[PDB]
Amino acid sequence: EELVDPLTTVREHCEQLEKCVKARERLELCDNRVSSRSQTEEDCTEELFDFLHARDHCVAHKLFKNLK
Amino acid sequence: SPTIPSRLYSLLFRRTSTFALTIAVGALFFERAFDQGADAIYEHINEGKLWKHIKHKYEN
Amino acid sequence: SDLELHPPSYPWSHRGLLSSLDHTSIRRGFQVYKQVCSSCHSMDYVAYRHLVGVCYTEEEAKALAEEVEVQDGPNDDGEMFMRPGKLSDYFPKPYPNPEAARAANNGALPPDLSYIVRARHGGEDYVFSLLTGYCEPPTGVSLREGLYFNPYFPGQAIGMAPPIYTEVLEYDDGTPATMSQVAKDVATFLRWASEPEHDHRKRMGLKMLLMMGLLLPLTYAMKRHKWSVLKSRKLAYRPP
Amino acid sequence: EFGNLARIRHVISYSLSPFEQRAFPSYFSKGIPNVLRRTRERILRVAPPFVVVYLIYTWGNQEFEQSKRKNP
Amino acid sequence: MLSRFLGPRYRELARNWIPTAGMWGTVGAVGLVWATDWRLILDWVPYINGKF
Amino acid sequence: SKWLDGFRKWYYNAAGFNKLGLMRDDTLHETEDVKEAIRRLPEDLYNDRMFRIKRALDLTMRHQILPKDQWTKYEEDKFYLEPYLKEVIRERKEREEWAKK
Amino acid sequence: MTNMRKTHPLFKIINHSFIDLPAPSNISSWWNFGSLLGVCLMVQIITGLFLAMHYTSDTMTAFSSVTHICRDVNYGWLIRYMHANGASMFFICLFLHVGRGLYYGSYTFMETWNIGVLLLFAVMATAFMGYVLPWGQMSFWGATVITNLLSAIPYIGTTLVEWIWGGFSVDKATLTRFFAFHFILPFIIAALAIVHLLFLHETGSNNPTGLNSDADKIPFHPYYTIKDILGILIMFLILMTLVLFFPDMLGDPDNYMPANPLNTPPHIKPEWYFLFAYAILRSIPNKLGGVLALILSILILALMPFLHTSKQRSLMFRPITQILYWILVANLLILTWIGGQPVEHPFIIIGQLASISYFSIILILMPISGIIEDKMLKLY
Amino acid sequence: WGGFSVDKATLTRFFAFHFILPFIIAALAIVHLLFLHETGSNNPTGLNSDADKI
Amino acid sequence: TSDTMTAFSSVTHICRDVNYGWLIRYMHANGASMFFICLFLHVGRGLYYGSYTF
Amino acid sequence: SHTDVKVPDFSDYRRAEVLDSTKSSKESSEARKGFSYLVTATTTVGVAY
Ligand SMILES: CCCCCCCCCCCCCCCCCC(=O)OC[C@H](COP(=O)(O)OCCN)OC(=O)CCCCCCCCCCCCCCCCC
Ligand code: HEC
Ligand code: HEM
Ligand code: HEM
Ligand code: HEM
Repeated sequence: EELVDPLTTVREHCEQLEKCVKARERLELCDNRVSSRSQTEEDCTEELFDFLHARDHCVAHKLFKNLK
Repeated sequence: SPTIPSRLYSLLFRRTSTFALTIAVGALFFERAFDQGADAIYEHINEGKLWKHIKHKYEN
Repeated sequence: SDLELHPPSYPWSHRGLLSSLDHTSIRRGFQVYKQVCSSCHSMDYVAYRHLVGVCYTEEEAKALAEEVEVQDGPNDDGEMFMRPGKLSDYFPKPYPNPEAARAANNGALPPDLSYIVRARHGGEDYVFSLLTGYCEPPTGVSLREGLYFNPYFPGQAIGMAPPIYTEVLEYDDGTPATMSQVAKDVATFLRWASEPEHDHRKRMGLKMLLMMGLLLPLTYAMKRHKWSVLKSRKLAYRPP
Repeated sequence: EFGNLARIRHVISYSLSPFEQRAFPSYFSKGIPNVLRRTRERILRVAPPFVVVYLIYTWGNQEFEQSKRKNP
Repeated sequence: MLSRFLGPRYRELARNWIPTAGMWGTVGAVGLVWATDWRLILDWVPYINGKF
Repeated sequence: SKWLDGFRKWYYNAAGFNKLGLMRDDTLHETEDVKEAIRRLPEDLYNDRMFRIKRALDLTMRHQILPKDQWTKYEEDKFYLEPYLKEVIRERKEREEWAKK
Repeated sequence: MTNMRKTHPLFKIINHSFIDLPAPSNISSWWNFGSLLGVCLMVQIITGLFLAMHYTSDTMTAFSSVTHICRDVNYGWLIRYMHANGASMFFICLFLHVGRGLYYGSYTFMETWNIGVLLLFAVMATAFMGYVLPWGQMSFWGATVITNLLSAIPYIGTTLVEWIWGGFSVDKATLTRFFAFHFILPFIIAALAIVHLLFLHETGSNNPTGLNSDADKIPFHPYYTIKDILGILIMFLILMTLVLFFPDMLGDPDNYMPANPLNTPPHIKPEWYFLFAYAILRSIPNKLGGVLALILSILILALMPFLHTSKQRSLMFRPITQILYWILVANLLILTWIGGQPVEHPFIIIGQLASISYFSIILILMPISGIIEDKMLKLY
Repeated sequence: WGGFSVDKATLTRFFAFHFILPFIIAALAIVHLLFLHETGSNNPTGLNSDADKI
Repeated sequence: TSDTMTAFSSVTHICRDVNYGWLIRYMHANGASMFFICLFLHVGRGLYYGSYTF
Repeated sequence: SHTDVKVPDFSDYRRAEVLDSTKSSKESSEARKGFSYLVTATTTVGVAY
């Protein structure tokens, strides 16, 4: 896209905090322990919710300043 | 030369009929002035958001 | 899943106690609904005469109504004809009945977005997080074809294809039609559609607050003035 | 039924006109100590039930958010 | 706190009022049976066996 | 022992009617037995009770209390309605046991 | 000449009731509340009358008529949200009025108390049917839940519920008869409130001390008249800041969808003035026992005159029973919080302990505390 | 009317008003009976009925 | 039902499908007529026997 | 005796214009009545609005 989405810029800025990156390695340990063919019903919904909650709280702190 | 509440009572508030007359007159003055002030304040809070602030780029 | 994700609180321009809606954003979200959202969702409780004095003049809204065609009748011969729309007409439904709505959208019925802000927890924050939260599913859960992963939807497997993207439509005023801007405009417009009385309600509330802040010390002073006979009364007891 | 409600002997009451006396005579200066006096009389009977049920509310919310976790 | 109502006079009063209260209970039972058309009772009365 | 008396005095201070100038026997909710006990009172004690109740109502209206020197102390709290009330309950029990036989 | 206020056969009632009525001088602001209730009652009636002028009781045109009131009728949103938030504020004044009656020993007026319990039952039924009336999702499913627990009654419950329904489920017959009953019930409440005031005025009103207030009595006018005007204006302040700033903080979002019998909501609950009753209901694992416990909860509130084992009327000089009273109030708050929660851990055990403590405080511990302070003050 | 003629708004408001009026009629009938019972009722001869009342 | 499309139809539903709904509706109409009969005779009796002095 | 009664001091409650016991009244009664009736009139204006 020639028109750059500001939401992607705010999101990648909000990957630079600390709670988001701690949830990022938590999601990393989750998906390589369930991607190792463990044959379980366990998925990574909780880790994705924690990371998305931290990232979206960071985004909602500073999203509407650059939007018109 | 008494105070202004003294002559205000002695000319306006002593008789009940003129008391109600000045209540009605002050009520119509107050409703006009209070609507002016309230729309002024509500206009001052909300620059650029109301329809009357933007009905010139589209009205033509 | 049993656990669910709550939408964050966004700093809306109407989020204040005395803050009004931005009518340019409501207009932009109206055309976002018109060229995108009107193909699947209905708006059974909003007419073209609800937009005058809000986002459009009577000529622009009349042209918008005369753009689309409305079935009307029957005539003297007893047949339904296809007239141009009027200001009094409601917004046109995409489907005549919910059964063809479920058939066209693979079982799922697209709901009426008239009070979709007031029917959901979070309000327009839920709509903004739903439209700008379409992400890939995590490992350990498999998604069948015809379903999409949106974590803000209950059950996290929504049946709505992702409707908005960058430059999905063109704005009349030259606003850059980014995805987040389109989502914000349509969330403002849906907030207006759920509560069309919102600006008048907040103006009436400001008038109420000023009048009651005037009235409360005055009637308190009147009550205390009448009760000061008892509040300053002194008692004495002198038996012989 | 004024005049026959009770029988009171040797009691003298003095009252002022409302127009000869202030509406708010020493309002804050003798209103604040009376408010804290009533507060000191009543909080030890009123508040600890609300403190205890705030604790129950917080513990129940914490147990509900913990009970929906993944592990184990 | 109804220990006032323990005595021979109250016992004699209650003993006198048993048959009147029993007859009034009979009237109330017959009135509730008739006004509701209960099938547990009218099917046993010989004359009323026509509506069921 | 004396601990129970001191703890009773602490509860008497915690009850709060003594800060209104009241006595214990004024705080009785008047049933028919208490009404007959008041009716049998002498005139001076009746007038003192009426003034104490009126002063307590005047203080409760203003949400105030007496100064701490004017509080009713636990020592001189004379129990004036107890013998009249005891004879009223005894006569009522006599009428009750006559009517129960 | 003569005195027209005291000798006119119509003005004599108003003079005896609101002008020259002897009232205690020391009654606090809680004594405003019942008068506010009456004002709130007529406010409801007035708003309801205008909501009866554009509403159609029919399942095809109930929700659409409500949206027509909100959008097309001039200030119809204002009158509708005034009706709903004034119902909530009516129950706020109701709970504070009943709590005043419980704390200050006003339940010794037995006929007035039982008449008030009848008024309480009538206003709860009126609010339940009125909440069914707009025909949203939560209206339909709450009506279904309440009628099913009414159908839990053995051998007459099924017949009574299919006779209340007018059919085999909740349909337009139920909606029309609920509209008729919700219309007619507030006038019965008004006549019953007239009887309530009649019994109170022939027995007199009570002071917060609980003592005989005949020594210091004042006319109702102009003290309590202006005090009730101030209370009315404060009640209007709270009602207007609820209707004009937060219209939906007490409302249910799922009521803004059209009613669907095919789709059930994930969570079904009544409004916040029914939530403690629902939590008392949900604790007992027996539906007949749950309905029995609900009706006997309101009936032990009615039975509270017969548990008075103390020589002092009010709780002003009874601090142990004051502590138990505030435990009861906090327990009611806990039951209100639990009633809006699902049946998950740890809400079942908390709700069961809350209902057990509620019944134990009302029935057992309060007369025991009264006897304890009776002994402790050397009263017996 | 609520409009230019008799229409749906007129029918709804007439249903509400027809519902509300008989209760006001009942209250006015109570006031009617009260005003009668203040002074007693009238006999067909128009005389004073205080000499013979039942 | 107080809507113009479903008023006459609701009245026919009362008279045809509701159990003894015809009895209720025609009792209501003829009771209104008998109410005005009683009202006219009440007024005329008040006029004849001089009851307007109250 | 009945001459033994004296009204207690109301100086903690009296207005600023009637504190002085050595000066006559009726030179300030109209001002106090005007203040009270002005409060009542403003309340009536707000209630009427
Ligand atoms: C000391 C002050 C320190 C700080 C200094 C600052 C000033 C603060 C105020 C000072 C006041 C000084 C004293 C004057 C007030 C009057 C006396 C008073 O209130 O004393 C405290 C009171 C003592 O008890 P009292 O009522 O006086 O008498 C009982 C008989 N012994 O004690 C109490 O009332 C205590 C009550 C405790 C209640 C605990 C309840 C626990 C259980 C709750 C369960 C509720 C929920 C249940 C839910 C079930 C389902 C889950
Ligand atoms: C056809 C491809 C659609 C377009 C264009 C839009 N939406 Fe949609 N949406 C669609 C369906 C089939 C459904 C049914 C529910 C499901 O299972 O997917 C929906 C649902 C919604 C909802 C409700 C979400 C909920 O939790 O109930 C909303 C709020 C919504 N859609 C918003 C929305 C907007 C704002 C649109 C314009 C950009 C839009 N949708 C377009 C299908 C389609
Ligand atoms: C006789 C007087 C009354 C009439 C005519 C009346 C009429 C109505 C009508 C027509 C509605 C549906 C309108 C709507 O909600 O969209 C309604 C709703 C309601 N009424 Fe009433 N009502 C009356 C009195 C009361 C009273 C006394 C209460 C209780 C305090 C009450 C509580 C409610 C409630 C809770 C609702 C639901 C509001 C909502 O949609 O959330 N009503 N009433
Ligand atoms: C339905 C709404 C109700 C209305 C309109 C109402 C009305 C009133 C009014 C006007 C008073 C006199 C003013 C006062 O002292 O508070 C009063 C007092 C009283 N009411 Fe109610 N009431 C209602 C509900 C109840 C209920 C549910 C009860 C029972 C718990 C009740 C019991 C009492 C008692 C005991 C008093 C006397 C208290 C006292 O004066 O000391 N009322 N009510
Ligand atoms: C709404 C319909 C009315 C009702 C329910 C009603 C009810 C009553 C009742 C119960 C009485 C006492 C019993 C009796 O004397 O017959 C009465 C008497 C009376 N009514 Fe009416 N009334 C109605 C209409 C009227 C009208 C329209 C008038 C005026 C023309 C009227 C004037 C009187 C008079 C003058 C009496 C007393 C005469 C007497 O007792 O001898 N009434 N009414």
